[PDB]
Amino acid sequence: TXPGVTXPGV
Amino acid sequence: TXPGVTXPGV
DNA sequence: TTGGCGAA
DNA sequence: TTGGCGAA
Ligand code: NA
Ligand code: NA
Repeated sequence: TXPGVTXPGV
Repeated sequence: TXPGVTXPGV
């Protein structure tokens, strides 16, 4: 996720 | 780092 | 080398 | 499979 917590996605 | 941005370190 | 974050 | 986050 994120960042943070990529995306999702990407 | 962090998380985010572990530690460092660990 | 290790940390393992945080879903679609 | 991809994203590549962010130093000691
Ligand atoms: Na290294
Ligand atoms: Na998977």
